[PDB]
Amino acid sequence: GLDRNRQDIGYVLGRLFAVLEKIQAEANPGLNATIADRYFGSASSTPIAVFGTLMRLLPHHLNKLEFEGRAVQLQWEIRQILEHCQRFPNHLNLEQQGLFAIGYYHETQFLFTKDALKNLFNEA
Amino acid sequence: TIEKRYDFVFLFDVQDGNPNGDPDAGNLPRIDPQTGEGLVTDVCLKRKVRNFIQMTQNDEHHDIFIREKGILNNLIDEAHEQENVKGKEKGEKTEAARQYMCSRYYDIRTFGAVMTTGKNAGQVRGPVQLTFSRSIDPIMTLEHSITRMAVTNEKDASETGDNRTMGRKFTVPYGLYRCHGFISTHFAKQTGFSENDLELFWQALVNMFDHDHSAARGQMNARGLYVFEHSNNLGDAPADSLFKRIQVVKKDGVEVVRSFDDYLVSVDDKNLEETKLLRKLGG
Amino acid sequence: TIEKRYDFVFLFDVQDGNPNGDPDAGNLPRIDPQTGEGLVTDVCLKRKVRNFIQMTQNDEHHDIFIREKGILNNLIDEAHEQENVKGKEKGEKTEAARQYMCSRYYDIRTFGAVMTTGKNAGQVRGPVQLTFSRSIDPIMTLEHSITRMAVTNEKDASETGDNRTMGRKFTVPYGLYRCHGFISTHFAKQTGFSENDLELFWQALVNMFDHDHSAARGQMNARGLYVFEHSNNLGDAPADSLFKRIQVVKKDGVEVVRSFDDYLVSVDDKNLEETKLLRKLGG
Amino acid sequence: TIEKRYDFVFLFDVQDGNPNGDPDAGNLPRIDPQTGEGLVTDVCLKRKVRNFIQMTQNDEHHDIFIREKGILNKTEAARQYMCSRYYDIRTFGAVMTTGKNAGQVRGPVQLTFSRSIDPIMTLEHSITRMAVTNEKDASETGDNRTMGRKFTVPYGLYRCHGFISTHFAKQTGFSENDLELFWQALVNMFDHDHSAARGQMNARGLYVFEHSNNLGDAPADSLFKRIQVVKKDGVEVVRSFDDYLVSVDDKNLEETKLLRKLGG
Amino acid sequence: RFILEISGDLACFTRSELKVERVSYPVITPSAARNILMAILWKPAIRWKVLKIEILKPIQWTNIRRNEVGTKMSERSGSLYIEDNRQQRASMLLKDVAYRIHADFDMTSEAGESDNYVKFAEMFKRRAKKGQYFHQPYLGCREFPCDFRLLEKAEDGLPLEDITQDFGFMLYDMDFSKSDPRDSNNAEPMFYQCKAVNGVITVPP
Amino acid sequence: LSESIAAWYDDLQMVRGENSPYPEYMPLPRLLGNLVLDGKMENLPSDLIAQITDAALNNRVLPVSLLQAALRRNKAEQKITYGRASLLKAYINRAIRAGRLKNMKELTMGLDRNRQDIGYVLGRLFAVLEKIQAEANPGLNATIADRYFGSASSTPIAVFGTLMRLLPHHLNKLEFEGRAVQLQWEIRQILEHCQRFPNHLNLEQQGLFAIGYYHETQFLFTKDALKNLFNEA
Amino acid sequence: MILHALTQYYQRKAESDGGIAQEGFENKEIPFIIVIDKQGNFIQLEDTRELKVKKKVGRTFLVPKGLGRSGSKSYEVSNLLWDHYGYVLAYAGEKGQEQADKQHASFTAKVNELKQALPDDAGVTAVAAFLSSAEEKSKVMQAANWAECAKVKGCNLSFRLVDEAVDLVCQSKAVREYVSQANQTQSDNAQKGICLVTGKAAPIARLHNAVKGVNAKPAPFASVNLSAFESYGKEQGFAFPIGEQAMFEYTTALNTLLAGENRFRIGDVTTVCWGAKRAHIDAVKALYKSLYNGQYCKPDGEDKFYLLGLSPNSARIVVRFWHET
DNA sequence: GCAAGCTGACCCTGAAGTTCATCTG
DNA sequence: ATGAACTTCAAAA
Repeated sequence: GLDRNRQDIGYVLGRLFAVLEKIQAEANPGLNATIADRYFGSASSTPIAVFGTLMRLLPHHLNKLEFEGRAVQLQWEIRQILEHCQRFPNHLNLEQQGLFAIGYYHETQFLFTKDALKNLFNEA
Repeated sequence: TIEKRYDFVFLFDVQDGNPNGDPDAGNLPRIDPQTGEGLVTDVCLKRKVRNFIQMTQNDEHHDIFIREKGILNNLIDEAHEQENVKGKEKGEKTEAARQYMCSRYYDIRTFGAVMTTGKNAGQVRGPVQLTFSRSIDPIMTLEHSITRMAVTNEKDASETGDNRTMGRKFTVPYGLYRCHGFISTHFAKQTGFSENDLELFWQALVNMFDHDHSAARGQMNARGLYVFEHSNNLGDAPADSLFKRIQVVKKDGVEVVRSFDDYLVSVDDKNLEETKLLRKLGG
Repeated sequence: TIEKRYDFVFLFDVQDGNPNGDPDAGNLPRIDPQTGEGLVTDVCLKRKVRNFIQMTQNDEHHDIFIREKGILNNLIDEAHEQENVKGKEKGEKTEAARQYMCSRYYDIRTFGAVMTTGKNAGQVRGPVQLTFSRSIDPIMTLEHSITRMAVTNEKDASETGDNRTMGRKFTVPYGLYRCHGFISTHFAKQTGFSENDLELFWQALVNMFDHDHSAARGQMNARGLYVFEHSNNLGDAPADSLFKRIQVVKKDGVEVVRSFDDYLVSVDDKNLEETKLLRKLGG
Repeated sequence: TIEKRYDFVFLFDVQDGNPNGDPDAGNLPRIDPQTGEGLVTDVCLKRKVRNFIQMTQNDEHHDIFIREKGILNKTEAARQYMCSRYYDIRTFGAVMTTGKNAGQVRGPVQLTFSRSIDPIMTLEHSITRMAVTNEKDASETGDNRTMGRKFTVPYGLYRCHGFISTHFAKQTGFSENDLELFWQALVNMFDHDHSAARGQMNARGLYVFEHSNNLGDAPADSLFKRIQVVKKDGVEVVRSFDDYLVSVDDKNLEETKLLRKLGG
Repeated sequence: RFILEISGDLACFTRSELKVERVSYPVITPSAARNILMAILWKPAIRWKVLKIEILKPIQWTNIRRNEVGTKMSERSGSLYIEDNRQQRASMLLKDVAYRIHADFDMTSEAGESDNYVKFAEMFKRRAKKGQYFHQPYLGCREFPCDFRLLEKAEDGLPLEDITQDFGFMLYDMDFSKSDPRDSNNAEPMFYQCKAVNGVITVPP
Repeated sequence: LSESIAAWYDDLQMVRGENSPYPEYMPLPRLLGNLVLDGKMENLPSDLIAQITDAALNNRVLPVSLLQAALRRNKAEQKITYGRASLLKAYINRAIRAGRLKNMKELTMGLDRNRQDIGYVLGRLFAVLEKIQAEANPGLNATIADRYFGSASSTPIAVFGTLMRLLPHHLNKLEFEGRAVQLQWEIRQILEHCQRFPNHLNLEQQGLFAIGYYHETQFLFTKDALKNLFNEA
Repeated sequence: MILHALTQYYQRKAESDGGIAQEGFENKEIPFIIVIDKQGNFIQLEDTRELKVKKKVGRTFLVPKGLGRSGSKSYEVSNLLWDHYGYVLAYAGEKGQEQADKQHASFTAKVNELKQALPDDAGVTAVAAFLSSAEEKSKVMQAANWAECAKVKGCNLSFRLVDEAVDLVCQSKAVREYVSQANQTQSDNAQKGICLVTGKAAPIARLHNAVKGVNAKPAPFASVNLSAFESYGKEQGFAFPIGEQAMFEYTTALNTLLAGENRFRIGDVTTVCWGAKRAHIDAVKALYKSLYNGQYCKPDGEDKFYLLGLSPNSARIVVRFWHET
């Protein structure tokens, strides 16, 4: 149950946050709390106070990963997800705030599988 | 007792640290999820005033109740061992115990608590009622985390000496919160809130953040206190207008706020000196 | 007694706090589950008016009834000890007691209560009838919770150190509720509602939220009061049109609402100049 | 005396409050058990009309007789006198025991249990009171607080169908003056009878069809199917009258029938 | 044979055995249909009588209790006061019901000089086709409407197709033979029907 | 006539978690007593308890007042246990049995992880969040259910917009990371069916909300079930 | 078919021999039972209560049918052998004197006329001489368990003679014939037909009997009073042309159904059920056995007949269930 | 730290016999 | 002489 052409800003913002949370979870096994365990509390409200730091920290996580192909796939997914982001708004509407979590959990469920991201990238 | 009504607006700023924490968010600051504006509950300010009064007074007729090692049932049983033992009729014994608790314990007349435990004794409303705080400019969240080289219990550490449990301690880059508070007259007459108690409460308000401090809350102080006093129990003007007079807006060019120079404060006190007086204490 | 009919629309705003908490859902604000719009019951406004009148008057012919130390049976037994003892026929003694309670107790003419306990004495309808409140823009729920370092009763939560019970105190980011109220004529003639009582009721309405405050309700005030007066007991125009004149809509660009500038209010009074008068009190 | 047949479809609404609760189920507004649409008994409409008449008259030949204690406190010759000295008798009828047809004064007016269009949502607001009543087991010595219970609806649009003949109007006395008084009531009687439980409730429509002959010239089913009051397109739940779409069908009654829009 | 379509949204055919607690019959009362036919068109020269009734909508009980009165209306007491005459009187209504009646009429004793069968026949026909009526018909009680319509054969389906259930002795019609004009003293002789086929077939006295 | 009792009691079976004091077949008086405020003396004997069993013992459509009073009591008790869950499905499953409602289908006794309705998945999500809060803190004072159930079974965005930020910190407070990972997996598998958060939930969807809430709650109370489902991730 | 099906069910249960009323009797719950000998002489104040968690008003016994009191001068009714506690010993804890003594006078006049209308029985003579002795009625209050029947009101009292200890004074084959003739010859000289549920003759049953079990008081099922409850000026009772031989039957059927195993209330409404026996439903009545087992099956023997879910209020019975399926 | 006390509702309105007071008789 | 108010009946799950 995922729609890449949702044409909603909250949905793609949530999916981007979800790919970032997946990056944080895959960065190191031994971790007590991911980035979503402190950033999701304010990313749903003010996404500019979270996504900038997450994108600036993504290079370090990619450097401390374990496979470059997975990093390329995940950054391509991030690009194709946030391509719909026309402008970072000052405040997120509560409907958009809910769509944020909807897209977040949708993208996390889509990523935490087996062979899906590579299969989707095969047609690109 | 007092015969005038009071409505005070308290503007207090925090430079670094978490003012009020969220119970179901580990330690995230209580920020409006739909506008990004910070919110500080009145219970934090009330507990800070309680701690200040307990630290400054330490005498009779100026109680606050202790911390952690205090039981409400024990305090009620102690208060029910004076003249209102059993020969006072329970229907009137409750009122007698309420009056005695209001007269002997200053915290009840300041910020009353609960009186219905194993032995009921009424309930106190209290004329002093504080409201929640709100920030004008939407504050941002930093999500600053820290670590610790020590281990709590020997179960969450690693398989060697590398003991680490991480940790989280949020902070606010800057936040000027505005709180509102009301003091009536009839409740003060029923409880016993006089003018000396009012002066002590104003002193506690103006010296609130000037004493109680910690590590998670960081640096917190005050900025201003604008009080409107009605010379009677009647209100010749709505409180919304008086709350809208003290207008605190952001800078003309700077989009964020970091000090008092960024928050432009304006006071329009032209049409409010009919039967009301204006006082300034915080600044 | 009064001869004119009155229909008033009262727009009142709340910045932070729970206006009318539902006893069912612990403390959740009464919000429409199908549209997200806030709803405030009229009983809260009536009780606030009662408290204001009790605080301001405190004299004869201006009763309100006391708080929790009041028994309806005792008040009825006290009212049934004047001239209408027994020699008045119970069919006519009920009417006599009703008239005496309407004349001596101003709260009965304002917002009547019940008169059927151990000794029946009729029933009062009252010309002053208030309706429920409704918000135009759908408000949001914050679900703000707090904690407490003290412990109530010595239950299972009394640990060896941390004796915390948490707590819940909801609040509204912003809410402009709109209430409707009606005042007839025949009921005022049967009870005794005169013009001075009408002026006192208008004063209580315009000074409702300006006095009674607390911690859970937070900051609450008023915004406007538009009253339509019919010069007779007949209605030459339906009240729905008058209620649709005062149109309060949201902002043109901002989706949410935070202050009076967000709520755009428009008044179209170009038809109510026949046998009806328009008055403004709140703003 | 009127000599025309009248069929009036009365559209009223309840914004905030109880339109018509149920004494058999506490006080919840009457709804349908199957389709879920709300219901309002016509007896409440009749009582509100009686109350409005009592408020606007208070004189002879225009009383109500069927009144309340808390609000207002040979054979055919006596029957005609009782019909003349009251307004409700000329409107809704009487049950004069000393009558002819088994003691029955019918009357031209005949309303209808107004059924709501869409299934409403009964909101049960269990409130409370800071004062007890009799010395019960729930009135402890500590605090005297009792819990309450109210019922409301976010919005309920009900539609009644009333009929008015002329043969009974010639027998009772329901002339054109009584007809105009009944119209002025229907267009403005909710505003005069308000309370706390009923809350806010007003009238939003009253479409009257007057027939040329003293019996009619069109069936009532077609008249009811003409005035179509439905829900708009992009509206699921309703909150006010601006979400309903009402359309009249005056394209087939222009023969020998007059149409009046006293409500909307 | 005159075919009529008696429809409605609610029905409350109050039984005579339970009047303080109104209970509607599972079908339409023959006396109710006769009173409907009289309210549509009647004259002291034509005696209305029901021949066949066919049900078109199933039973649909809705519990509706009202605050009714128990006191009559007279000329001595000038008021009423419903506070001392309150009665919690229930009335199980029949939501969404429709019936068709195939009936005819005969003559009476005071037929006079204008007792033409064809005249009253065409008069009732044009009244049913053009919605004319003397008094608005009632479906159990006058609190419900009756949007009648003239039909010819079968223009609406019927769910009661197989053998459903019986109804017992139902109120056919009161005995107006032992009474002067303007009834005042008469009994309520109830009668049976047939079984549980498509509807209730009334039996003439 | 016993066929109506059979069709009423075959659906009356619910999930019923472990160590539950509620029997398998809830007593009909005790089953309808969950619609009262406290004692079985002051209820609503007409469109409720005086018609619910009427429609029950005859394979007829249950009244809508049943759904209304069930939502009222869920707003009151702030938690739906074995009493209204075994009675809210009686209205929807019977309405779909005869064809009268909208597009939703019937229900079962277990936890159906499909359906794709906009109200049932919301209740499943709310129950998952409630169990996450319960596992994060064994004791407290009032669950997030006791705080949200007033309007969460109707308004998705109005409460979940300020609720989806709480389960991350709740999982952080968990001393066992595997439990948090399994809870995340199950909430993702559930929300995969939720297309979007609507502005509200219809009257026909709030009952599904409560049913899914009770289903997921009593499913997560099992001794070993969440781990068994997470084994196939 | 409100009372028609009930009458048909009563005609099925009456001819089945299973503890049911007949002719002019009713199964009443008598708490304390007074046992005497042959000529007055109060010798035992027996009580047969202790049943459920609350001390009910004794066991059930087939006493004569209650004529239906409830009125100002209620002593003018004067039942046969069973009544109130003020009709036997003229005692009144909350009723007061005068009003209670006339009740005892009416009761002793009733038993005296029953004795003079039916002598040679060794049963009615005992209760007739017990009320005209003025030395044992005062001794009744000084019994062994008399302090218990005074704290609870509505205590019915019955008489049981010696040499039986199993049959009351209204159970021997003598007064039963008188009671049967009372509802056959005395209660049949009134208004003619036609009946409402049987279609035959039968006199119009004026003042319907009271049903005990639904409400706290014996609440009549269908009874017209006040004034507006009339159709064509029938004036109280004649509004429903119901015969005695059917009204009595349905009232006794509701009394037997409101005190047996089929009596169970779900909530403010007693949803009693029954069957046609051609009862053995074991479906609706099986909602209170022990711990709710699984007795639902499919033996192709599902009996028909509806169930009456009636509810109380003040003193009337409201019908809400009606479904043949 | 799975909450504290706090209810979860007022009063009636019945059937039938006995009094109160104004209609043509 | 008969419509409306008065007074007694059991002590609810």
